[PDB]
Amino acid sequence: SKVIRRLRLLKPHHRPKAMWKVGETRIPVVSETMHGVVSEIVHERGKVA
Amino acid sequence: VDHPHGGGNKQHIGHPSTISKHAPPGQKVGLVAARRTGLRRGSKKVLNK
Amino acid sequence: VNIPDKRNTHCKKCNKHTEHKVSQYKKSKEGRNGQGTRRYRRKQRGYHGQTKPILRRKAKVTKKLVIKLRCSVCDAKHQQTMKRTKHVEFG
Amino acid sequence: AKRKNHTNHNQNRKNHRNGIKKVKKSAPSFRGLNHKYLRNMLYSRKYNNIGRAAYEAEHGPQQ
Amino acid sequence: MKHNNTLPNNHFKKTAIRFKTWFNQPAKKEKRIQLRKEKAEKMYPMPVEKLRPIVRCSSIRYNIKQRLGRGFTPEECRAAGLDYNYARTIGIAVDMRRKNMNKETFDQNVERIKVYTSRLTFYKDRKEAKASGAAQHIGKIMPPKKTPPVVQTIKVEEIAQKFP
RNA sequence: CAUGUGCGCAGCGAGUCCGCUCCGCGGCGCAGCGAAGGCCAUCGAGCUGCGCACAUGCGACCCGAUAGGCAGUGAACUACGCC
RNA sequence: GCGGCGAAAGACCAAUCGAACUGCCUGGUAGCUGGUUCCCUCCGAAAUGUCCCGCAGGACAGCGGGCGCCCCGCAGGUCUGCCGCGUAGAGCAAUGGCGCGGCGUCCGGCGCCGGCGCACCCCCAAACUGCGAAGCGGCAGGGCGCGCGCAGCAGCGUGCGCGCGCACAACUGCGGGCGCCUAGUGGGCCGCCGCUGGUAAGCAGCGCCGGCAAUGAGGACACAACCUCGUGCGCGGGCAAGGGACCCCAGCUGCGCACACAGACGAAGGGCGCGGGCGCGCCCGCCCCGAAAAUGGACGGUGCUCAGCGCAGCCCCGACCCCGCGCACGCACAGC
RNA sequence: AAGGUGAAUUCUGCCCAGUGCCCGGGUCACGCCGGCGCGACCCGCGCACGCACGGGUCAACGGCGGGAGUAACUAUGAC
RNA sequence: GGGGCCGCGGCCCCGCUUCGCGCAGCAACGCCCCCAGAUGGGGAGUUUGGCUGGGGCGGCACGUCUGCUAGACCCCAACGCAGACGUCCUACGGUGGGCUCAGCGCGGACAGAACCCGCGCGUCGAGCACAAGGGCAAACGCCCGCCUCACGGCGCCCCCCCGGGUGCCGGCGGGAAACCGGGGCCUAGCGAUCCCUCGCGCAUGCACGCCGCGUCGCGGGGGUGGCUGAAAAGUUACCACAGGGAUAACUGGCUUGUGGCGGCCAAGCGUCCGCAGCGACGCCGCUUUUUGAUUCUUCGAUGUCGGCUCUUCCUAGCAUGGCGUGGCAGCGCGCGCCAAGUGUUGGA
Ligand SMILES: [Mg+2]
Ligand SMILES: [Mg+2]
Ligand SMILES: [Mg+2]
Ligand SMILES: [Mg+2]
Ligand SMILES: [Mg+2]
Ligand SMILES: [Mg+2]
Ligand SMILES: [Mg+2]
Ligand SMILES: [Mg+2]
Ligand SMILES: [Mg+2]
Ligand SMILES: [Mg+2]
Ligand SMILES: [Mg+2]
Ligand SMILES: [Mg+2]
Ligand SMILES: [Mg+2]
Ligand SMILES: [Mg+2]
Ligand SMILES: [Mg+2]
Ligand SMILES: [Mg+2]
Ligand SMILES: [Mg+2]
Ligand SMILES: [Mg+2]
Ligand SMILES: [Mg+2]
Ligand SMILES: [Mg+2]
Ligand SMILES: [Mg+2]
Ligand SMILES: [Mg+2]
Ligand SMILES: [Mg+2]
Ligand SMILES: [Mg+2]
Ligand SMILES: [Mg+2]
Ligand SMILES: [Mg+2]
Ligand SMILES: [Mg+2]
Ligand SMILES: [Mg+2]
Ligand SMILES: [Mg+2]
Ligand SMILES: [Mg+2]
Ligand SMILES: [Mg+2]
Ligand SMILES: [Mg+2]
Ligand SMILES: [Mg+2]
Ligand SMILES: [Mg+2]
Ligand SMILES: [Mg+2]
Ligand SMILES: [Mg+2]
Ligand SMILES: [Mg+2]
Ligand SMILES: [Mg+2]
Ligand SMILES: [Mg+2]
Ligand SMILES: [Mg+2]
Ligand SMILES: [Mg+2]
Ligand SMILES: [Mg+2]
Ligand SMILES: [Mg+2]
Ligand SMILES: [Mg+2]
Ligand SMILES: [Zn+2]
Repeated sequence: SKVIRRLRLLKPHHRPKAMWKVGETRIPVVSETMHGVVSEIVHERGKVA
Repeated sequence: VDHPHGGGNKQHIGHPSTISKHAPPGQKVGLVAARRTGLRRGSKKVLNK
Repeated sequence: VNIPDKRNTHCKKCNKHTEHKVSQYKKSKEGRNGQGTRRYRRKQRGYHGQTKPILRRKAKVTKKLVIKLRCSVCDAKHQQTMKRTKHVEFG
Repeated sequence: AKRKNHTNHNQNRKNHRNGIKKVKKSAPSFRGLNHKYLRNMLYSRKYNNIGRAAYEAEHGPQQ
Repeated sequence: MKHNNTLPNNHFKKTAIRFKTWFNQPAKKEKRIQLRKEKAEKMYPMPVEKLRPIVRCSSIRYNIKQRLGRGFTPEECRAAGLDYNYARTIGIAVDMRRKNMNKETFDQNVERIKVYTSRLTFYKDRKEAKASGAAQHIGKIMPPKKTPPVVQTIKVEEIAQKFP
């Protein structure tokens, strides 16, 4: 039989595009305490958060 | 040809949809390592053990 | 059937009529290193599947009875084919 | 498919085209003879014109 | 198959079976003769063949006969009085792997070298060689003569003496 | 075409066969039997070629599948996704 | 591309999709279908047996042809003789059924009724037989007689060697035996007689013989099989089957019978219809009723009422048959 | 991410035997080890996943029975 | 799961980092590699018999045996008839001796329909494992004694085998012996090559010895019942191809069971009264408008129901024309005859 759609969606051309991602959201690795200002609260495509 | 559930003359599964976790990919369709099935009706404590 | 344990019959080695102790012949297990056991074993190794037939339509519920005859004089061994039976006792 | 099972039609006509040939004549054979009789007949043929007592006087014990 | 016949052993089941035809066979023969003539003209005084030993054939089917061997052993060349490296410079073939097995094959080949070197005339260089006017030997040097075996005879009164 | 068998023809015949090659003690035959150890005749015309018929392998009297495989090419129609 | 893609239809993926297209393997394999190319001459089948994942196929055997060799007597036959069979018929005598009476120092019930017994009898039998055909089958019709040797067999013979002597065996026909190689065939069908299943069948399945297949020609109106009868190319004769009003070759003489758009599909049952016969009833011929299908129409047609149904006498026509002749071809060649 | 059902409303009963899934604690392969041997060997033992056994689970696959009597006529059968 | 994957420490456990890794972590495990189990229609190949009044389902004249079919040698077909076999038996085998069975009769305490015994008769009606047939009475049955011929080696025949028959040389048993016995009274009760296994071999290790580490020969056995012997589940209405009128699903043809129609007989019904009209029980036909049966034609295709439309034909006559009959007063109705000209509707 043909390949089921579950295996067929595992191929990497079905993943979401990288251009929708605003950036990697990592906690900064800091030696000393870092003081930041929240500059903007933005929306990412797909992400409700 | 499309699916393990892909059936005939009446829309039914036909075999247990709880599949093993050691199943081949292409067989892992439906409830893939189901400890139980059916409506829960209970606390987390009564169902997990 | 019921067979006696003892039977005076002709001994090929004695060339006499001597008493023979009677028991049933049962087939031994197949040895490890017969030429057909070896040839089948070398054929089975690898990715070859089942290279020989396995009979699946059996029909016979009996085997032919074979008696071992052991000479009390010679300690000679010889055999006799009797009829097919389901059951046999000695004595 | 279902067809004819058997006939003997044209078999007698076939069997008489080259005729019913007889048993073909041969040399007389010792096949089927009594063994004690055949053994003794050959002993009589072996010592045919010379007797056995004269034969074993020549060739020693013939057995 | 139908009738009484020997069972067929015809092996043309493979479609990869080739056929080697022999249409070059008369042409290769004239090429082979021409190269042999040109070899003889390249080595004008020197014989076209090496001197090869007489060896006995191997198995029990064939040890009744002798054939022409590959080369002489170095111990045969030494007993004949030659260094085997010198023996190759004159037209003698040398076999390093044949074993000196017995005195009869040894002494026959030692004599075979001695007869050969006695039959040689040397020349100074190539120009002296080509102008010699010496007829060169064509064919195998001292081949073993094939003969029907002569039947030896003894007297009948001597039969019990020789073979009791 | 190869290899057989049968028949016919041909040469020689206890021998026979030029055509691998620069020169077959290579094959078969002159005698078989047995798994073998062993036995060995009371004994027998073959060898080679040519031709036909026939058997078999080969595309195999000619033409014919649906299939199977190996290696490739296409998303200009159309399906979906993205820009 | 055993991949895609699919709001899912196995949809779509270049007019191609339940696995695209191109090239190759590849002239894939086919027990299946189709086709398979000159002439004459000589001969000429099988559709059966056994086995086979065998049933649309094979192999072996049988049958055909070709090639041989060998002189051994040969036969789809009759006669004579001896054995074999268990069918048709016949039989209830045993086995197994069928049925009533009759009989009774039998039993039961109330002289009767019922059982049982016996004897007669009845209807019977593919899986019954005290009998048993027609019909078939086997075998024999040639070597014998005497004598001598041999044997380990035997116990007083039997075989086998050898010699001498005798000798050609019912009828009729006639050359025969054996070997080698190879084809085709292995769906058969029909008739006769004998059957099996089936309500039956242009059904199905057998036996024997003959046919068709592969057999023309004549006659059947036409018509694989029926009848005659075989068949080179002609000529002459004579015929067969079948016919002899006209189609259409060939008919006349006499004796009957029948009237129904009959002859020209038919049953049980009928007919003061006619003709004969026997004792009003039967019998025999012909006729009538029973007797109704769908295109208009079929004794073959025309037609026929002596062209129908019967008979007798003489005759005639009619095949490639038979005979004779001639030629061709084949043969082992005064011929066939 | 994998499935089923297919808005709502009203509901979604019973069944874990079978099969499946899940969970938990006798049998089994090679190697190892051991015996034996001059060696090949041969002979044995130990064992995991699994099976087995025990348990869970049906909005997992699915499944969801008979026979008798019995009331103020009968009929029906609450029983 | 085991092994390989070259690290240190300490008590399989715990640290460690310097290997490795998806790398601030994990950590000498594991990745990885090598063997070995387990699972595995996710996938790959392939298979899924035949006979057959089409095929399927069913059943096996698919191997063997008996009686019949079978038509008087033998042979002889059908999804023909009636059955059977695949086992069973140390006796139910071998043999010797004796005996006579089934059944009937008449006697005999308890004792009865049926206990046991006796006498008389008793052609086989009994028994002989079983299916059937054949066979058999001082036996081929029953009983008892002694036995194990239910044996080895060579043959031969009937002959695919299976099975059986018959010899020879040994070895025996029973019997005084002749004799009999090579399993079962006879006819069924069984199985190739290769492989395995056992017994036996005056076999063998192709450079030579040795080691059962093997190989052979001979004879058994382990088995193919689809029984001359593949190792094998389905589905396809998405289907493909080669074909088949060798073969089904229409028509046609043969047949006519069934369907339809018509006769004959006359028990009986009909107030009386067989026949005004019916008509049982039976019997004889016809038809091809039903359905079967069959498989002859067609499968390189004859478009498969019904209707609509439109034409024609048959008569076994519904109406219309003429009649005969009545259990016909009239009216009507029944029955029958001749005649196929003209008709035979609209609707749920
Ligand atoms: Mg699937
Ligand atoms: Mg489904
Ligand atoms: Mg649904
Ligand atoms: Mg499944
Ligand atoms: Mg492996
Ligand atoms: Mg060829
Ligand atoms: Mg092709
Ligand atoms: Mg394939
Ligand atoms: Mg590809
Ligand atoms: Mg579909
Ligand atoms: Mg398209
Ligand atoms: Mg071709
Ligand atoms: Mg002819
Ligand atoms: Mg046939
Ligand atoms: Mg055909
Ligand atoms: Mg043949
Ligand atoms: Mg009879
Ligand atoms: Mg009779
Ligand atoms: Mg027919
Ligand atoms: Mg004719
Ligand atoms: Mg004709
Ligand atoms: Mg004609
Ligand atoms: Mg005339
Ligand atoms: Mg005229
Ligand atoms: Mg003529
Ligand atoms: Mg829906
Ligand atoms: Mg469960
Ligand atoms: Mg469980
Ligand atoms: Mg799988
Ligand atoms: Mg598959
Ligand atoms: Mg079939
Ligand atoms: Mg008979
Ligand atoms: Mg018995
Ligand atoms: Mg007995
Ligand atoms: Mg009896
Ligand atoms: Mg028997
Ligand atoms: Mg016997
Ligand atoms: Mg078969
Ligand atoms: Mg078979
Ligand atoms: Mg469907
Ligand atoms: Mg047909
Ligand atoms: Mg009818
Ligand atoms: Mg058409
Ligand atoms: Mg048409
Ligand atoms: Zn002994």
